[PDB]
Amino acid sequence: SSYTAAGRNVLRWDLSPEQIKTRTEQLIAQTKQVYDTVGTIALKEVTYENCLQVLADIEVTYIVERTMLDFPQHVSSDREVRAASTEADKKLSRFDIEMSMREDVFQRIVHLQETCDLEKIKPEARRYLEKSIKMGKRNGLHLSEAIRNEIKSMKKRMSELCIDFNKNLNEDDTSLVFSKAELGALPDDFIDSLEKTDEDKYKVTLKYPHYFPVMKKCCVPETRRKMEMAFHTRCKQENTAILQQLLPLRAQVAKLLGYNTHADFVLELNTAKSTSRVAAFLDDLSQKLKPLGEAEREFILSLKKKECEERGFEYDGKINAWDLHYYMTQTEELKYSVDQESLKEYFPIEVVTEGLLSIYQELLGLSFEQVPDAHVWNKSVSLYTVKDKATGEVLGQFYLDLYPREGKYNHAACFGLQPGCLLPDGSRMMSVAALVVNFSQPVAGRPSLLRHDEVRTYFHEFGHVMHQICAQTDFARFSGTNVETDFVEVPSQMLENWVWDVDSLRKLSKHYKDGHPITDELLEKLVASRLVNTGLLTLRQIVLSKVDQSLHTNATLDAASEYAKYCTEILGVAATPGTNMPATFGHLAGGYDGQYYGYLWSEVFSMDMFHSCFKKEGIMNPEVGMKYRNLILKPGGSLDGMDMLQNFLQREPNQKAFLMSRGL
Ligand SMILES: C[C@H](NC(=O)N[C@H]1[C@H]2C[C@@H]3C[C@@H](C[C@H]1C3)C2)C(=O)N1CC[C@H](c2ccccc2Cl)N1c1ccccc1F
Ligand SMILES: [Zn+2]
Repeated sequence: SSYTAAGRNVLRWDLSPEQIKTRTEQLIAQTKQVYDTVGTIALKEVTYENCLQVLADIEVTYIVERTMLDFPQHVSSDREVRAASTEADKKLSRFDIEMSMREDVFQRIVHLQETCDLEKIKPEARRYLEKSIKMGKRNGLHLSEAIRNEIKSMKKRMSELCIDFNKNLNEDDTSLVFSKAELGALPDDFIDSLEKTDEDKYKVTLKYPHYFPVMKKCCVPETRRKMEMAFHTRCKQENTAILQQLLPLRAQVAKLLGYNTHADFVLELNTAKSTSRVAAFLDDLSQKLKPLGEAEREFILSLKKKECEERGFEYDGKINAWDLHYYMTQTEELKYSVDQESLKEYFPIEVVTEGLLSIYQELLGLSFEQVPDAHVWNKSVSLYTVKDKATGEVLGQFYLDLYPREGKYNHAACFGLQPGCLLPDGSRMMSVAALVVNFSQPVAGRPSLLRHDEVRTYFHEFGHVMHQICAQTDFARFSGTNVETDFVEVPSQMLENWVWDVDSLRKLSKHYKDGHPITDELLEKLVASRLVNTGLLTLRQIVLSKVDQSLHTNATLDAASEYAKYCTEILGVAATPGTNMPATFGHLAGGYDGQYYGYLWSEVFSMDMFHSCFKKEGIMNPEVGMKYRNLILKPGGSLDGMDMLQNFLQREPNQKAFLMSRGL
């Protein structure tokens, strides 16, 4: 029955470190047997059934069992359990590298593609075939046993380099000391939170919750100059030496695999296809954003002439790198004047939850229902069952993990826990997602309360949840959010547009003391502040995108001298002499190198689908809402991103609604 939820979630969240250890050993041994069975099938004897189907069946089985093993490390309250889960994940990733080089299994399905008729199977089954083979050729399984052994060795070193790149940055404990006057305009809240030293000064570390208040609030420009120099010289000379190995290594592995650059290797699985497509996209957007950034630099500079005159400071006549977050925060509090704290009194969390669940149910045609006596990894976690309003089909379930505790993931995320694919016995699996965020912890005084940028995160992360749950595919590889990486953030960013709508904000806002709405003047101050500092904030995302694209196109360039080049040519705010920002850029050694363009790439598509389709036909209209559910969310990764796009807009998308978003 695809019309109940009973029996369909049996994920266990109370596993002991011993249970995790042994389930990990048993899953590796059992999955290996299937690979082993396939790889010794005579080529005369292979079928769709005994190669491609047994591979898909073990892939679903692998994914679900893995979730019980690698997810406790992110949400559990027992440290011994989070540690078994971290070790399981390491041991299971060791197993995946091993499986990625199984040429015996790769040879069996190349043969199947060679013989069997491609037009007597399902289009998605054809896709599972073609992309499993493309997978093995992107690992070089079709190549000789000699460069493969060398490619294997080269990749194990990239792994070491990437580990050490971030381990360096995380083991850093660089601090400056300051006085109460050298920390001007910073709140008593922030300064009471700081340690004091033996010469009775205030210790400010270089970590994110210390660095960013100071750069945004401190009225002493020399304190800002010192903190920015320290911030962008973190692991300066040792992470430069890692990039000098890692980036040419990516160029070399890619050329062995038949790709010109590492960026080309990455982009093949993306909707932007090529490096020149990305390059022109990024270049023709800075030419677009140029006079808007010329206007913003002009205004910020005049704020600085004003300020230095009043405070008794010298005026150099530039916006330095340690001056930008300061006067952008002034711009936010001078032009647009939204108190982001008297506004947070209007968003209590019972109300935001209830009216976010209201919007999506009405828009997509769904029915959410909380599970009573629910198995959970924590007491504070809820469970909802998701139905289709018309049929009563149970599509899936989402957990809501809202509040911060020790051991918990401290970023916002949607974890897919179960794929909405087919099961080996012909049946359908229920989708299971987890919304994991850290909204401000409830204290016995008032209700827990949300800032507007927290409502924006709630909404962003719930469209991932709906993408995961509404998706229905035949194979687990295409299930849920498993689309292109420059497309994963379209269903998320598109629904952020709702928290910038007047009518919709009223469904979320209710003062926690009576229940009188936000007034009209405040609601209008709000949605007018959508494009504060847009130019200089968007030009700085392009700088980082041009940087990520450059180091994976020409690996013979100084990373710091490229960052300097883009900072002055695109941003208009110069990189500081002596700094090395790319040596602190954790994305280059995170999993998404060559992929930074894809968050501006994805905004254009969601701006098009919102302005040309939703804003036009009514943004709560359940006919655009069902067409969005069916032609974007439902097919998952079983169709291409630009095809799902054109089935909806009924045309190739353009940047017009994106330029009209920013106001150009
Ligand atoms: C890196 C690894 N690559 C291959 O296994 N490549 C083979 C070789 C190269 C091509 C062709 C053939 C199948 C696949 C793709 C051999 C991989 O993707 N793994 C590791 C086991 C699991 C899996 C993948 C595919 C089918 C079944 C399973 Cl259990 N899968 C996996 C791991 C973590 C999460 C989700 C997953 F799905
Ligand atoms: Zn996201």
